[PDB]
Amino acid sequence: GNTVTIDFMSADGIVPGRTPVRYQGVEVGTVQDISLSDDLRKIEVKVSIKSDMKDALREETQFWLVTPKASLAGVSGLDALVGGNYIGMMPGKGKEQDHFVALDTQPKYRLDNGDLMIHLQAPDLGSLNSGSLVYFRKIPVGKVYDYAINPNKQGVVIDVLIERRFTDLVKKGSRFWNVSGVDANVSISGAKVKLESLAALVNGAIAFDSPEESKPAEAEDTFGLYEDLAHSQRGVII
Amino acid sequence: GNTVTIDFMSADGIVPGRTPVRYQGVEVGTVQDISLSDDLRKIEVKVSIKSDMKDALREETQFWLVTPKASLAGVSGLDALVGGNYIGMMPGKGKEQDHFVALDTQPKYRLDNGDLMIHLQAPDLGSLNSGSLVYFRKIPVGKVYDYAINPNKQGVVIDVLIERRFTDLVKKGSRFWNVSGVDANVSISGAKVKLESLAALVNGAIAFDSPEESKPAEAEDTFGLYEDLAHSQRGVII
Repeated sequence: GNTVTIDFMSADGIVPGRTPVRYQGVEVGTVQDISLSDDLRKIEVKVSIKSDMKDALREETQFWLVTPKASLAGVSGLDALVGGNYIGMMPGKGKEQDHFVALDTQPKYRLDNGDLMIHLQAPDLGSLNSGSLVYFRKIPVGKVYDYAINPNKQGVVIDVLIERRFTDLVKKGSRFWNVSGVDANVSISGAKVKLESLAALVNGAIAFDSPEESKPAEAEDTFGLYEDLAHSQRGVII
Repeated sequence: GNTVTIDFMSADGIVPGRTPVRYQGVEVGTVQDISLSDDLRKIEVKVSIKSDMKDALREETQFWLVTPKASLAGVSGLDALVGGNYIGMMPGKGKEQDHFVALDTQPKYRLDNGDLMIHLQAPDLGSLNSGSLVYFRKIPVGKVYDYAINPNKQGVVIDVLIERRFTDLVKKGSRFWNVSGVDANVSISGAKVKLESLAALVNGAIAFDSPEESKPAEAEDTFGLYEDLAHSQRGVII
């Protein structure tokens, strides 16, 4: 039980009743008070944090609001059935500090749990949301972690998070393609409209290939994200 | 705890149990009583407001009822799962005052948080609702704030709210187009009906372009809203 003041832009979905401070999925703190400062829309949020985190609470502690995903229940308007909001934290060395400025978005993936953290560069985001799924042989082996525009305005950088035991699958010669939405074709002598993947329709997905003999890629190696399985076929440009 | 009387047109969704007064998303007041005056359908609503806002409570304080969005759950009839109503406020200089006349709609965006507030002029509103989303490279970088008919009856003025860190994206030569609903085409040698964006189907969306070398637009610069991506192609009129 302490008092920590965090300044936000917009106080949406922050209730003193149930708004936890989930450090790595662990309910550490609880929002106590929401007060306003009229200058430049400053919103002072008082937070009570437990004892062991208070010894870890230092100046380079980054706070950011976490909302639920862009889902089918969120776009339909069923606002009572989706879930609740929380705020997240990551402490650093810093200094002793009480007054914090909140962050605009989620920070970069820093921890090393054995997982693989590689970047994909696409000309646009596509149907991919944060939390869309990564497949190998139609088996979920990871997820999309974040997405951000690169400093040149041409591209979108999509960085994914392969699971720890599946790190051997990603190679230097792996190709990532996009499997999202439904495509229905009207073809001659029969028109095969076949519905294979149901989870890719609502949220989107990324599949990839693993070549036979290549070194395993690691440590933020970039990859091109093709828009289709037919665009990711190997071969010789002529 | 005070007493503030506000006169409304229709008392729909205003309960003494749970009807907050959300000033910038902060629960400041709570509706206490709803009484009626029979002349011209006057509805006297008594509101208890906290102490610090009472010192800020002055005559040019604009009250307006806020309802949830036009959503798929609101048109289906699931009235228990959508949410609740509230009223909003914005105080001004004015004078000391207790008796208020409510407003018909949301006031104009006044605060300067660093966000960009530009106007779009379309011949009709389209599938856009208040709260529909703004995309750049299929990344949500803003939202539609309000919509209003211009004084000539030809057009609809749609003013959007780009986020603070994405203000650099909007240029003077940016083009805004409308991506809303589903369009299915039957074409020769195959008919590619591809479903890309799921959030644009229910509520609607606006995407835009960023040209390479142009000055960044600012401060309520107008823009034309094209009805399609094919209508917003650059080129020379011949």
